[PDB]
Amino acid sequence: HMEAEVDKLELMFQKAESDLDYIQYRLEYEIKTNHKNPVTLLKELSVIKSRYQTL
Amino acid sequence: QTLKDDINILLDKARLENQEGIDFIKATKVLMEKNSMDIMKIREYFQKYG
Repeated sequence: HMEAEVDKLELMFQKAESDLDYIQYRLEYEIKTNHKNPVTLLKELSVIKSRYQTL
Repeated sequence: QTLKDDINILLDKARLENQEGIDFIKATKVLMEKNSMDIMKIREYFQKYG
């Protein structure tokens, strides 16, 4: 009974997961297919914002 | 941008201070020659008087 209801809830969550999983899978695909980045840009900006005050 | 402004702006004040410096030493080294004659002219005078 409620066990059945819960079986549903679990089923839904599992869907939501594979939903999310797909969205991700796609983004990764669009990403792979094309060819800077903010990551190294921060490191560079700290190297400058530092040796400016040093200098 | 503001960072590249400051980092530029500073560079300017240093370009200057190397200048406002690099001609002082010469601007001073000309008053040196002037005060150097002006003593040698006073000295040559006081030895003789005439």
